[PDB]
Amino acid sequence: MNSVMHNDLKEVLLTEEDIQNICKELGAQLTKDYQGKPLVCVGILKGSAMFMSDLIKRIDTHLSIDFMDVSSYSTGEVQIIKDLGSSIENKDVLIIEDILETGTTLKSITELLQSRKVNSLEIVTLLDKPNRRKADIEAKYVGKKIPDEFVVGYGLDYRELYRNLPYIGTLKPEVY
Ligand SMILES: [Cl-]
Ligand SMILES: [Cl-]
Ligand SMILES: [Cl-]
Ligand code: NA
Repeated sequence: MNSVMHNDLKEVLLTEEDIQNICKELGAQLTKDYQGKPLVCVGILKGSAMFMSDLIKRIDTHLSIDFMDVSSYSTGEVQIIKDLGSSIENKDVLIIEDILETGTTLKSITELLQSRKVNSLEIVTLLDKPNRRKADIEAKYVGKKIPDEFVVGYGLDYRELYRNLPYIGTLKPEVY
């Protein structure tokens, strides 16, 4: 562990500027697609909150937000630790993820929300590791497909640390 935190990184994969550019570009597209619709943006705690927060700045249409907290009992079966606080019937739902990996938990969440009689349901993920997929799920909106290496920053943690970086990258191997 370095006193200076950026010194913990081996490589920066996405700078803050890169991430903000992705938010602007995805936000413009999402604005197009959801303008005038009853859009609810749903984040899955904890890490997705950083990306969501920046993404919704750039969605220039009315929307509400909500959050869920879920735990795997990956077996497809998911435990709801915090459910949505508001109804999604007749709403257009966008689940906002920091990273899509196996998809298993996310697939189960989409099945649940679909049962609530939404108008539509789509996923926007900042990062995608498609090689990791185990469930039959793909995001309509993807920021960047990345190598299957452990990354941290911008919501993504190691041992609960590093979610505060405004960029994303790989750690030196002496850190883990
Ligand atoms: Cl943020
Ligand atoms: Cl709404
Ligand atoms: Cl990772
Ligand atoms: Na933010």
